[PDB]
Amino acid sequence: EVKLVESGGGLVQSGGSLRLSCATSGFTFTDYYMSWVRQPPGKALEWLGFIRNKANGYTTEYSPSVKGRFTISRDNSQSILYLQMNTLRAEDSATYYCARDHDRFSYWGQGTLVTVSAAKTTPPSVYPLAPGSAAQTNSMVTLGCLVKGYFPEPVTVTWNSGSLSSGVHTFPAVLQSDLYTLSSSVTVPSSTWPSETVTCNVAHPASSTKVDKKIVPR
Amino acid sequence: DIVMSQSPSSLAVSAGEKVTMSCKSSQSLLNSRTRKNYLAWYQQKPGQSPKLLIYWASTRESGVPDRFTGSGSGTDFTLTITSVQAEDLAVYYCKQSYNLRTFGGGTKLEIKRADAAPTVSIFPPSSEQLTSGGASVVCFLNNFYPKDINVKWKIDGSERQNGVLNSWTDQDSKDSTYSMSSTLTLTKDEYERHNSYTCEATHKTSTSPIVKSFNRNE
Repeated sequence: EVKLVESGGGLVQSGGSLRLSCATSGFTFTDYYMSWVRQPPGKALEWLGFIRNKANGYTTEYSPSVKGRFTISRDNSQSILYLQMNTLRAEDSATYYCARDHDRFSYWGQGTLVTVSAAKTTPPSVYPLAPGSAAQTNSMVTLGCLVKGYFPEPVTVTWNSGSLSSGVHTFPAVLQSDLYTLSSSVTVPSSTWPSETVTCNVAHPASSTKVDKKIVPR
Repeated sequence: DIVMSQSPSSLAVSAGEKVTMSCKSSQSLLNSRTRKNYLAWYQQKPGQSPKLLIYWASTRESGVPDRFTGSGSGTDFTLTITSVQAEDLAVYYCKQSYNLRTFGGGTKLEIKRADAAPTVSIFPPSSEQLTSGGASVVCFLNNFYPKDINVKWKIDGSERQNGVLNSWTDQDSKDSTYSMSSTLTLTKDEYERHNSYTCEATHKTSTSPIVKSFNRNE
């Protein structure tokens, strides 16, 4: 199978520099153009540039928005595509994708996240959301987890390691001050909690932090 | 640089209906020597990479359903989806590859369904959060339709607007509903000085708001 795997994304300060990689396999790398495309959170796709194939001497083009500032290159022995990004600004924060191109059997990487900011890597505070102690029941009960004050994105949340997925809603993170907050809710039958355990599993790879918060009554 | 304009920005339709969306380029995309229009359509679902549906204006990518049809020439192009399914929920982008590449701004496709009222639940600050000096009150509004909804917070009967953070999910794939989280953040000192906290959801499914409350004196 054709695979494209991006890496090298992360948090960097304004004015900083970063090098993205896209390791490829399952096709003859040198036959294809390769493009970089980016998407700021909740925004449109923006094409950044490409590097051509061997028949076209691996020449490059760039959109006006990054021309002179970003450099695409490729290592043809190991079949890896690079994007060198210089003098970064907040507007460059986005998910960056590599895509096979040529000049279509179509193939994009999963994307790598770049965040340009003065805020620092911070693990989340994870708070259990259980009904108030003077709350009265019924057949279903809704619990939640509040994931507050972390940076950068992303965080992932599961409930009982995935087994409760059908009644789960995890809400997109929002920036406040300059930290992220999200929440996630889960609905289960009133008969199953608190008789059985409900735990929200929160992972924040950027800070190397995973937290399991059991939701207890009160 | 070639400018790509998509219309409309968004649209909504019920399953089984047809939709058309339009893409216009600032100049012709017809290659004289291949006689092809270098216009492609992409589909992007939430949390995923874009997927190629159509290239050369009307050629369908391998394994794309026949209900997706691209057409048009020169500077005016059309994507038609016949028999819309729930899983076609996505943002659709056109892209020219006639000179460099550029994406249109996207057309968001939302699914119509029967109106549904939110299930509302409220949660007081966790004891954990209070130890840190902060106090967040959370309200979940789950599984409603349509998306338009208003939440209001009251503290001892008095409306409060600063410190409120709202986040909506993407339209659910399983049932086509939306859900929303509303979080009121206060200082612990503030929280401790008031007793009654209310979140009120106004939605077109009822003329009376759905209200949830808790009273610290209880």
